[PDB]
Amino acid sequence: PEWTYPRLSCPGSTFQKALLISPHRFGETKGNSAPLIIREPFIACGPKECKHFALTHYAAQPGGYYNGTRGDRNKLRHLISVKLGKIPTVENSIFHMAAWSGSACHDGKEWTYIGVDGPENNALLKIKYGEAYTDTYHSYANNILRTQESACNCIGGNCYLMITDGSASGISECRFLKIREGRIIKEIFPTGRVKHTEECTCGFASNKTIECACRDNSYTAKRPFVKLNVETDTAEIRLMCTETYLDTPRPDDGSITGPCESNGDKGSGGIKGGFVHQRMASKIGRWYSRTMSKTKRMGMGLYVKYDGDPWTDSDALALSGVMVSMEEPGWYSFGFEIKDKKCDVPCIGIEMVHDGGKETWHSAATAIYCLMGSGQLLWDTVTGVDMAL
Amino acid sequence: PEWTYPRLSCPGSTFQKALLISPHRFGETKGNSAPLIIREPFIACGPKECKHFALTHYAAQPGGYYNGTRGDRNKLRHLISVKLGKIPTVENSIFHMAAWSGSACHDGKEWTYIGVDGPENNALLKIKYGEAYTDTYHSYANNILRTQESACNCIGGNCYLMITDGSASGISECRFLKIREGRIIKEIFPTGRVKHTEECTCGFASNKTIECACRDNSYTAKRPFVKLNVETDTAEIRLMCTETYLDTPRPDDGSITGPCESNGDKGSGGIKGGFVHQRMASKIGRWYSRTMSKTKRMGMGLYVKYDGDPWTDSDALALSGVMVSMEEPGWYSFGFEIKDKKCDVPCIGIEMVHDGGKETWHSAATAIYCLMGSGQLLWDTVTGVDMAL
Amino acid sequence: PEWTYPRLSCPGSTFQKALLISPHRFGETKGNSAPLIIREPFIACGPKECKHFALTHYAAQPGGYYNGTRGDRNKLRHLISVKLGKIPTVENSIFHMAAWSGSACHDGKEWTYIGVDGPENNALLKIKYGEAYTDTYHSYANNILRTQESACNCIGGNCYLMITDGSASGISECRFLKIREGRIIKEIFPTGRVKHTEECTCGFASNKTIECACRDNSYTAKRPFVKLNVETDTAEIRLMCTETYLDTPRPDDGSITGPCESNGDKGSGGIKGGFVHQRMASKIGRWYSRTMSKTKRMGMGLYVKYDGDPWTDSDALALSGVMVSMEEPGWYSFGFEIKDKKCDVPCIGIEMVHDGGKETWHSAATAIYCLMGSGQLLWDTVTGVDMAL
Amino acid sequence: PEWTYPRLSCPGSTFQKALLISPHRFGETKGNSAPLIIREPFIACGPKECKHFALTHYAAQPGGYYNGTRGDRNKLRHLISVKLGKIPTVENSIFHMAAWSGSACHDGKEWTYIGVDGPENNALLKIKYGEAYTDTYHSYANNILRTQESACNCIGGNCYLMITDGSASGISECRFLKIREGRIIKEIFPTGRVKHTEECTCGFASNKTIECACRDNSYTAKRPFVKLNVETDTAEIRLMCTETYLDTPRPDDGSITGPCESNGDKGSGGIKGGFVHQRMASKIGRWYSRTMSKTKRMGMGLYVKYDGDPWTDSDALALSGVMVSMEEPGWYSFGFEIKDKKCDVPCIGIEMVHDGGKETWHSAATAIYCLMGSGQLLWDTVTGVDMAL
Ligand SMILES: *[C@@H]1O[C@H](CO)[C@@H](O)[C@H](O)[C@H]1NC(C)=O
Ligand SMILES: *[C@@H]1O[C@H](CO)[C@@H](O)[C@H](O)[C@H]1NC(C)=O
Ligand SMILES: *[C@@H]1O[C@H](CO)[C@@H](O)[C@H](O)[C@H]1NC(C)=O
Ligand SMILES: *[C@@H]1O[C@H](CO)[C@@H](O)[C@H](O)[C@H]1NC(C)=O
Ligand SMILES: [Ca+2]
Ligand SMILES: [Ca+2]
Ligand SMILES: [Ca+2]
Ligand SMILES: [Ca+2]
Ligand SMILES: [Y+3]
Ligand SMILES: [Y+3]
Ligand SMILES: [Y+3]
Ligand SMILES: [Y+3]
Ligand SMILES: [Y+3]
Repeated sequence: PEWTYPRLSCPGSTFQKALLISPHRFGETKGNSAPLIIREPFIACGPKECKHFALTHYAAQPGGYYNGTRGDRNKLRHLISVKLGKIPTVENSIFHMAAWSGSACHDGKEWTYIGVDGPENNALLKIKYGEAYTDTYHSYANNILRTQESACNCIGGNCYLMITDGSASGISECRFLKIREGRIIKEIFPTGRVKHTEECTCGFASNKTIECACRDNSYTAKRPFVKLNVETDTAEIRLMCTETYLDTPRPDDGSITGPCESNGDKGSGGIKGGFVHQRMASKIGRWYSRTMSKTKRMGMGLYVKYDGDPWTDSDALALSGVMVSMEEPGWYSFGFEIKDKKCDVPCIGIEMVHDGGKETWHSAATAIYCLMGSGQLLWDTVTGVDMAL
Repeated sequence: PEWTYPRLSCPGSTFQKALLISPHRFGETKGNSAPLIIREPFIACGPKECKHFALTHYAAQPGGYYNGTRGDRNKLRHLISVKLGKIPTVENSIFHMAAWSGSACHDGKEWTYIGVDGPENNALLKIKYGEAYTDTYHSYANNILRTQESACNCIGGNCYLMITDGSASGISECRFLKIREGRIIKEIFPTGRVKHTEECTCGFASNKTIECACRDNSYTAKRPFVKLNVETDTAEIRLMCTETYLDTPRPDDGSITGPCESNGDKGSGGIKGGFVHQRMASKIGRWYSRTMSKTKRMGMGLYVKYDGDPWTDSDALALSGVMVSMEEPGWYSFGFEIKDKKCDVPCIGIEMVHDGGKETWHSAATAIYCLMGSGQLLWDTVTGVDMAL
Repeated sequence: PEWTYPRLSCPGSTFQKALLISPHRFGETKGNSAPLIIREPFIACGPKECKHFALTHYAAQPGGYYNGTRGDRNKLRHLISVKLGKIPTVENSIFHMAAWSGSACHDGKEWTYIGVDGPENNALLKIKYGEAYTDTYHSYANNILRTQESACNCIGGNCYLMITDGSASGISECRFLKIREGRIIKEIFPTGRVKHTEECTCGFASNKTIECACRDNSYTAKRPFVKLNVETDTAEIRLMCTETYLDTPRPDDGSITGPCESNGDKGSGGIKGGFVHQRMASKIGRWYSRTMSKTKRMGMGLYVKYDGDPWTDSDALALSGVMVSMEEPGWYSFGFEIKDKKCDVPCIGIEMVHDGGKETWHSAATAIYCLMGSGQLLWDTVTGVDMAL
Repeated sequence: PEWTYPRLSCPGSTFQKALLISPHRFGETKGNSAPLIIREPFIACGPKECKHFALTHYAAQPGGYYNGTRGDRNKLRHLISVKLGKIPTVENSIFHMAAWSGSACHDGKEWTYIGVDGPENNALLKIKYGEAYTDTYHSYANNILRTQESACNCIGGNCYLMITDGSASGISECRFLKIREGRIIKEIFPTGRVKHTEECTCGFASNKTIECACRDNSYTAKRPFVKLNVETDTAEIRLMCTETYLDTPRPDDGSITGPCESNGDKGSGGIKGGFVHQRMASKIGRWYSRTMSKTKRMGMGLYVKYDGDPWTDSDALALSGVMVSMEEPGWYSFGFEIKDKKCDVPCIGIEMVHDGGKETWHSAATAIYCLMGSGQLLWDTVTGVDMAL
């Protein structure tokens, strides 16, 4: 086996409903299954397999450990995975390491697993390469050291990963780690609009550039947009200029007055958002997703723009389709690529959280849309889960 | 690994009971298992493995999602599989894709998975090659685009698949797709009697010809019989002439007056029926199954004719044995071949549906009969399932 | 991979308790497991793996299908397996074929699976090679065609298998099938004392000879002893002369008066008995097992003799150790060999049946003893199962 | 594949929390899982996999077999394993052999499994190489022959194992076994302070030397410290001189007056302790763990000293971090090494026993800490298990 590189995307001009992983369709009291209580799912693929990752509360449904599953950080939280297609139950899952913030990616040769745990003021990112724990990175702003919640990205053996640290309501200057065979070989300090960046969804724009659509939880409903040149190891961040603001909450499309760099209103709070590249010979496609509600984590719409510069383009993103109706939960979303024999398949995954408050269990299904064929997006996704059962 | 081709069948002059997959033997309230609620099972084999496929309602027994399991189409329906031999439970199964109509086949190098989902009036057939979503095909008659419910058929890398679209009670003109490494490279418009063809059970008559025994749900109890030439990529459909009408419902054997092409009576309604080839040096054997009841989906009998032309032969099919008695349910049936070291084993599988109406769960077992040795077919298959438990 | 052959046995002079497979330790109502209800377990090893085989009633514990589990023949009975070491549950097991009498063996390249089902008066032996059903053999005495209930024996690709047919209370003249790559290539008609022979436990004495210790269910408590020359394909049978009669029921040791060939008393009824070879350079060891009780299926003792001729030697077998106490069930026993890097390890497995009558479930654990090291057999095996739970 | 050897340890100056295996998070009555009841867990790694071993009472939670799970020795006890990461349930686990004292290790080519069973006064150690039972060793002091409860240690094909035998309250003179491909090829009689040594946690100090930190259950709270030279096959035992006494129970640090060899007080009783090597070019790190309580099996601290001689060094061990708080159970602890591509990762595993006395179930979680990165140990480990559920 050799190092993997991003290839030209497979043919197609539209996404379609691919797969639903809804493990709590089997968590009824009347049932005999043990789906794990999880959140922050993401997917990462290598040359033969895709892995469905999530962070678990180390508790199952049905079970006696529902209390505390709405929180994110605790000493029980672990990064888990199944082969994509398998239901993430107790027995099907594999536990990688203790983590309440994760990431993972395959470099052509081996899996890299990323897991942050530790106290709020001094958290720790841990790196696992296959079975071995290989490196760590330390909290630098002493306020919840955090990572992508989606796949990291490997090229020629070098895997790039966004980390962040800082107040959820204030400054969180992200950084990028260059990781090779489980070990950090460079720290990359981005320049530009670095005020607040977290939960970057990153992918390859080419063999030269990794691009991320990120979350600003404090200041803007515009997504910070990272451009990382992997040849010079330099990163730059500016807000997406598009009137189609991708964060939730958000104000009305186009209502933020001023040039591209204006913040301005409804900026506090946020959501991780899906983003994936369609690489063609002389054209680049950028696919994004955002909730159907402006304020709530309800529904999910898929958007697209071809070519241009996301930093300077005020033009609206074209609405491609409704992946999750307004009646269904649409929480975190993420991008990932499936590796076909000769080309790469861009896909958007959606976390669809089962939320009934703190007095009951709190977990998530995963819906997957992929680029396939031509036409328009045809069907939405439902979890089918009644939380009373 | 290289492309696969049909071969001479293994020696044998009779089918025998091979294996029952009855997952609901373990779905009691008093038990601790989670057999999936499924229907439309089928089996497809490659050079080392046979996968048992089905369409699931994403629901288990015991469980609290029985309502809507008598229906076929919904947003939750998925194409699943296990290694043949394994019980298709929640954990054992793998979820390939959302689909309420399915098919799959191995081409010698990789699995092609087929799955139709979407709305009634604009459904979508989706193709997966291994892990990658690779192609789609669109609804052409806008009335439930549908596919085989059994294995597609690959030769030298080219996999042929029957798709149909149109009214269940009127016109459904089927088409064939030629699929290579997950992408459609040719549409094949059949000629002849094309009024209504669905749920074709296809198989290789030789390296030149694919033949299918299909379902007319509207006009006839004779099965439409496809002959696809894979070298010229041309298909032709005519009704089976035999007096031994294979559909359910059906009138008495030989009661349809007129020449081969006559419809005539008890044609509305239908059932997918099993069909497999026994290829010998200078002789062909065609094996078929039909319900033991003329009107109801009860029982399953195995029939055989050697040589001749199914389009013009009015001779009765030889009754070979009773695979499922009149007291046991006999729903869909399908053909498949197991790959032995140097030769191919023809098999008929039978969906035995557990039907207690819409007020309880609705699922199936799968009975398997294969060509083996000489003599006569000796034993029938029962599910052993009590639906009150 | 190449054909396998019997090798010199691994060093050792005593058997010891190796492993207990007791699945119903997890079948409590208070539990969350699904151990399968089985009987007639046996084990067969290839160059890398040992598979634990049994015949299941297609039912679990806890479950609602206990009625009929004391019977042996029914339309639900299947041959199952797990990797030795795994608990045979619903999900862990693989179902090979319908069978109420079984056998299996590895030839160096692939598994041969053997399964008899069908009606009493016309039963059918079915052969599976890997995934393909390959051959059948027909009932020749029309009264429960039957087979070993233990591993068959392969050499140079030729697998030898005992089959029998005939009354349980009168004549059952056994035959041997030579099977190659799933297909029968010779029938071997044994000569000699052929009155009644069933459930042969067979093993290699050398590269030239297969020897079996069998059950006479009608006439004698002496075990018929087969000697099959695999080079000339000839088989001979005579009763074991030893005063240590191995069948249950049986009279007192040495109480049968007359020369080697005398029957005489308590001959009706019987049990399958364990038998395995310890092959040394200039010496052979024969290991056998028999119940501790003379009349009941309670207890299991291990016995040994070196060299000599089992047909003419009246000398008592040396008692080696008590594998199962009088207080524990001791039902069927069998021989098998584990494949070490350069040598073979002889082992005796014991079926320990949980018998509460017909009004409850009826299944079995498996105890394994193997040759290992020097000294004397040290510890007995209990199932630890309380049938009320 | 070729024989494995200890290598330079991976870069790192601190241990961090790596992974919790807490199978009883799933054993609620309201739950649908079957975690095995186990104790004495330990981990051993080969070049591609780590296996998490334990000794089971052949019982699950929930279950009806809780009575007797506080004891150690019985006829049901077995050595089991899962891939490290997987929850050790009835279905996930594999049963290696009957054993109420265990060990295991990988030699670069195959797994060696060690398991002691038998009666108190004549126990038997059993060796399994892959699937084959290969050798045994006999009781020499006739009072509970016993082994490591942690991984044995292989170099160039030779695997070294500590065995002991004798009163738990008096003399237990340990021996070492040199095991090659599952067969004992040398007995090694240690010299020196040999009064009482058991449950050695062993590791490679270098390619020349294996060092062990052991338990004296009778005379001292100092750990007997073995140094085995693998080239000459000689062993020597002396008590650890450090004032930081590692056993539990124990008096205050440095309260044992006298030279290094002095016993003196609170010596009766004890606990197996963790111990692993950090091998660097011209420096050795020795990592140890002891309970946080002096008297009770509560908490677990990690300690470290670099260089020097454990036999003569009276200096306090540096407190590195608190892996398990005083409020959480801290029972047996053990050392193991994970194999990275070019170096070895030292790790400490901690058995966290759920103890509610003999009137309920008795089992354990496993906490893992590994060397990763720089700084200081950051977070403790809780089981999260409520034993009423
Ligand atoms: C990226 O680089 C590799 C070789 O370095 C090449 O094979 C591949 O086609 C390139 N990817 C794109 C998108 O051009
Ligand atoms: C089909 O063709 C392949 C080569 O093209 C050949 O090996 C095979 O035997 C042929 N099949 C039949 C049924 O003759
Ligand atoms: C049996 O035959 C093969 C060669 O045919 C040989 O390698 C093996 O050692 C022989 N077995 C015995 C028991 O001598
Ligand atoms: C131990 O020995 C082997 C070769 O004998 C060598 O490859 C390895 O690096 C040595 N280990 C250490 C720790 O020096
Ligand atoms: Ca925001
Ligand atoms: Ca019809
Ligand atoms: Ca008898
Ligand atoms: Ca002590
Ligand atoms: Y959060
Ligand atoms: Y339908
Ligand atoms: Y019987
Ligand atoms: Y103990
Ligand atoms: Y399971």
